[PDB]
Amino acid sequence: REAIIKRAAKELKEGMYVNLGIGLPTLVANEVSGMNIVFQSENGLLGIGAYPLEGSVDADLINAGKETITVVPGASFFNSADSFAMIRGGHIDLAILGGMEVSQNGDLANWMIPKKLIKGMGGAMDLVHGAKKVIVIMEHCNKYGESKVKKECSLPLTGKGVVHQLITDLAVFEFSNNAMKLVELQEGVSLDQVKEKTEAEFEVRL
Amino acid sequence: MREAIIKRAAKELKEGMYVNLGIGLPTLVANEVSGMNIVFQSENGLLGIGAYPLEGSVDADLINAGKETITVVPGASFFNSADSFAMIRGGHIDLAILGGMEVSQNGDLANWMIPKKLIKGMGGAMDLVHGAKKVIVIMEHCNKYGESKVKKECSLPLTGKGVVHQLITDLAVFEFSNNAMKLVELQEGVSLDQVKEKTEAEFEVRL
Amino acid sequence: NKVITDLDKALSALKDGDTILVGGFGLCGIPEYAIDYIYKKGIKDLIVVSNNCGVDDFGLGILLEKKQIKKIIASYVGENKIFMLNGEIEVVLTPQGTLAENLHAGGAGIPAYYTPTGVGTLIAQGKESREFNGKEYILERAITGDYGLIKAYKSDTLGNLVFRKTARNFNPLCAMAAKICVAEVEEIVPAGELDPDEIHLPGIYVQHIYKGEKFEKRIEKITTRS
Amino acid sequence: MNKVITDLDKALSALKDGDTILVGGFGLCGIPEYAIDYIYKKGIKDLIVVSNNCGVDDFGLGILLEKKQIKKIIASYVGENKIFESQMLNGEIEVVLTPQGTLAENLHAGGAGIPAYYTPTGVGTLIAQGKESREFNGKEYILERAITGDYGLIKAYKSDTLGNLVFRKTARNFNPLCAMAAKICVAEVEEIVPAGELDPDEIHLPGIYVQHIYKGEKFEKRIEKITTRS
Repeated sequence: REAIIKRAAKELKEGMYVNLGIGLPTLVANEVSGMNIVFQSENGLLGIGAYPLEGSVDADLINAGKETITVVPGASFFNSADSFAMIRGGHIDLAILGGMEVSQNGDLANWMIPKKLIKGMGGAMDLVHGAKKVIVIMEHCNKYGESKVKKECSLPLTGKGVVHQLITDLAVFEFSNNAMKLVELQEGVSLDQVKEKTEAEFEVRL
Repeated sequence: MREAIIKRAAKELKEGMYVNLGIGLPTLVANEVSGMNIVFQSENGLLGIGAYPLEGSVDADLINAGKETITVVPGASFFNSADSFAMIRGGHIDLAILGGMEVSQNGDLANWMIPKKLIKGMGGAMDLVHGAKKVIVIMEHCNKYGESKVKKECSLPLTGKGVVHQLITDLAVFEFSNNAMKLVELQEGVSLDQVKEKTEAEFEVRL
Repeated sequence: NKVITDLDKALSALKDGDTILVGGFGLCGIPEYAIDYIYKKGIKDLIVVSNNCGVDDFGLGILLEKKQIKKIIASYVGENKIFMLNGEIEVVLTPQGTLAENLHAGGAGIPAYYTPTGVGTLIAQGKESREFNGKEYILERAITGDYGLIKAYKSDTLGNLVFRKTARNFNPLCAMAAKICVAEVEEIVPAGELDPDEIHLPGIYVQHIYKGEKFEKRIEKITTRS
Repeated sequence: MNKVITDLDKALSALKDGDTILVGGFGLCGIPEYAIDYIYKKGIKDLIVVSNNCGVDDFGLGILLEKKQIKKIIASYVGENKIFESQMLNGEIEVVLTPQGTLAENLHAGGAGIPAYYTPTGVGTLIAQGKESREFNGKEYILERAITGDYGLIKAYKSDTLGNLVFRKTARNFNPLCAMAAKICVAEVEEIVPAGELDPDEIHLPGIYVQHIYKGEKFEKRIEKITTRS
């Protein structure tokens, strides 16, 4: 899993405005500390800081995952419509999201499992359309050995053809014109290994 | 002429109202209501318009829709142009008072353009006629040619169709319901016949 | 002066079937006293528009106990367990950005607008779609309500509000799109004490102002460093 | 991430003939004097300008009419420029008059990623011509389309070094709208302060919307009508 976070950290660049989705993507913040980066919170903040000190907590200040946070110098607050104007308006450089499934067409399913987990999409559907670049990071297979990189999603979609890049513990994939392409192997992973654990059809570029 | 119009228009202002006064005649109505709790909105992003500044308190960053330097009352707020018009379009303004070149019997209003003569633009007038909870037009009854400005159909480009709730002129007060116009008041020293004579629009007499 | 000392002054006429717009994100920026008045009085069959349902024992979750909510429009229930499969409550899941913009449109007199969000998902079902410049967008409808119930930090007597940090969220949107808005605040100051350029919500959107003695301001997940 | 510039060329150099500029201000209130001056001196032409007004004859966007630098303008009112109407009648400039609230919201839509929306404003008038019309909830609306531009040219009060802005009074107007709807936004301000000096809850325009920050030495802030009391 560290291979996922670290590899995703390399996608951040100086001067970017970035939204990290809940789950794995929040860990990416820790790998980037030496960079000039502004993190956006869809609940109405630009400039998320570190988690506070015990006793320095403030209930009016939290991230989209409902965690107590702090702000950086030059942060700003705004309302939810302002917030999704920023996102939908294409102002966010990068959105990193988790997923239950990704297909070869760049489709992401991350909000529900029918008659199992219904929780909701939150702002994920806005983010997948608005962000200049959308990155999904995710474990290649689940608990039971099932591939989460698929020919087509079996779960309800968060978006169709919205994923630019996918990073798993096995490989790195990129998406162009309905085609999936393997661009990198994670350290200690073999092409054969990936071809085996991936249902999705993809062209190999290494 | 204007005096009877303005003073009658002032009677429409009630405590606790949020009001927008269009440029020209309507702005004069504020002077008749000097001590009243009423919030005037300026479409350029202010709520709580206030008196002209004393000499030396002049501030270029603070003006009314008419590009005049003003002040603000306590509890005023500033906001951007989308917000201003969201407030207007969203139906939050109780009263908009406007001037007009023509008003039709159907409640149509023409106040922004005279073809090949007067072209400036509509500014916020089109937004105000739809959004305001009540739309009052105040206007001189006849033009400089002595011709009626209250018509069966407007000859000038419309500011809005069936938007006028109440029309106050130097002659009479009219109300609009059911695409239909009622004469509900005669101004002081004015006769029913003077109004009939000076009005092209068809109306019901509700005095 | 819109200041009231009794919530019933503002809420007396709220009845069963009414549509209420409730501010807050998770437990952050929630109208605790308003939600409380409704739990006590037992208003039923409410249609609720809120980003979340709160949590099992707090926020909007409260009203679920006696099943006062027939229908809720929200983007996320994720923090809540008890929270449906029964069918006793209809849940319209809306993308958060759409929810926010629907409310904004409602307050701004805009009936409908297009958004790319939700295209090619269940969200697009039963909605008009259209193309603009090679991209597909779906048509979303404004939301309005009978009562806005919002939380803010500070108000003046004219109902001008300022919010605090991420507590703002949906709050101003609920005010603007609701016929009758009541705001509960931690501080009230005389008109003129709030700078015109510091005001978040102009008082024209606020019908009533209520100072709560104490807000619990519960935190769902407390995360600290070193 | 320093957006501060002391020379407007570092900002506007790529501005070319035929570009679309969104320009803040209401009358002469809250106008970007320096960017306008910059365009005036450099001679850029065939410009498509989006602004509430055209300024006046000798100041604001008006000075751009001298060399006939604007091909088309989208505005809700002009009225104050004799030289303007001269070019309008002659037809040397295409004018599209738009309801002020429509102009504002079109800009909002453009910054917010909304391609089109429905509005009651302009129904049953010349503005409705050539536009889709619908009925919603027993009322008539027309379809309005978003406005975007290559450059937003805006004026504000203060900026921090991150580009967070605050405006003052009615100077704000269309300025933030022009910012969000434009690909490249250049804000000119009276003061630039360190990050942290502007309270996050007092900030009007988040810095994500500002590409370049320029501190003007002296803004004229001309007043069209000075009205006083007593």
